[PDB]
Amino acid sequence: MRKIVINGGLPLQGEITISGAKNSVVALIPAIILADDVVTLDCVPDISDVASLVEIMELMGATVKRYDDVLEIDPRGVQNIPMPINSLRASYYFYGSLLGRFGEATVGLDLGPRPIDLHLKAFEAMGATASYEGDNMKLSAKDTGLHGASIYMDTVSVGATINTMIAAVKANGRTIIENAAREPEIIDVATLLNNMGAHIRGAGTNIIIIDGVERLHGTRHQVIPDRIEAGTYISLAAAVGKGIRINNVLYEHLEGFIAKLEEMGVRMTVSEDSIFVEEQSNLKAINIKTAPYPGFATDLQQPLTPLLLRANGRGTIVDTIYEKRVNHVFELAKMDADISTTNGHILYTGGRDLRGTSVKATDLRAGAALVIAGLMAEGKTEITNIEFILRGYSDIIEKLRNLGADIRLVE
Repeated sequence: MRKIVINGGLPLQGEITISGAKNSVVALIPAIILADDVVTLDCVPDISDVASLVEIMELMGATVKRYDDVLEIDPRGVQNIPMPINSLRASYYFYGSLLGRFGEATVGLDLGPRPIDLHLKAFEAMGATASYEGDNMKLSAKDTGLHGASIYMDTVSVGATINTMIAAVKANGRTIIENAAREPEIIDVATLLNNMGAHIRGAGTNIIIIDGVERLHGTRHQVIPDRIEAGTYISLAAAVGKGIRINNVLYEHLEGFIAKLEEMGVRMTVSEDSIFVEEQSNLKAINIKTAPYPGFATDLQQPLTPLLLRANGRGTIVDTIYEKRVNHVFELAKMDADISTTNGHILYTGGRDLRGTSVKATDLRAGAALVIAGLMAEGKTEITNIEFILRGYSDIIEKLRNLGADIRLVE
């Protein structure tokens, strides 16, 4: 019933403020199950993933108070019951918090490796074995209970690093996560937990040490800015802006992204709190290869692509994290972009005017790509399945209209 309508081809200008990180908050909320008292989060983004997580927490017995950018979560009433969600990668983080709190998790269920296998392997090493007792999966910790272990992650995994860390904070003994993911959201989750009384050291590095504690208390914690939202608006400002200030940005979390934009010839003025993106010219094509942080983020390759389509020359995008993250390509092609995918690889030639038409968001960051492309494109663009965008971009319509975009929510 809902679509986004954009009349593009018009320069944008002004300023936009970045909200708290989707990819921190979706771990922060379930981690709060571990606490003995209320935990309050500030700079909570108004995104659908947060609303869904709030609903689950309430159904599990938490009470949640919400206003402005704040969530007050009281997990004391949380019950040890099967989880009744699953469409969200973040649902996994309940495994770690429920294991940590109750010593067991009864949880909702392709033919090869699945990302979750990494989490379960870590849990198994901490004494929590799995089971398929009938339609559902059961994790249960053994003997004196959940315990520490030295865990080498066969491949780098943000989800498994975070889930292992959450599980470890109330485990018996020390957990050492080797080949840990370094994403700054992992630091944020560790920071929350430490201020709740955990003992986590090395977050942000390849080795994380956790010494299990008896109990966690409450705290009030500001979610780090969303570096992906920030990168999205920087890409947008470069593609169609004539001078836009992006506020609440931490450039230290965008080193790999900023490097590639500078390679293209993007001119921006970087401060400790904000970035001013100039009106751009003479951009040149680059090649993108995603990699674990601090490498170039897989979550940013799609939002960056329409800016690549502005540049002069040809390039390729290779996503080493999610090889088949290419579903924006078929949709961008409908807008007359010179873009294709074989594999695996995404090939583009920039410099062509895009033309608005009806396109469908296929996922969160592909949706963002179509929004930026819609703003660049001549004529009118209509985006359907906008629910994907609303998962991760807070106040997007309002933020963009404030930059002078002709964008509208229709139903």
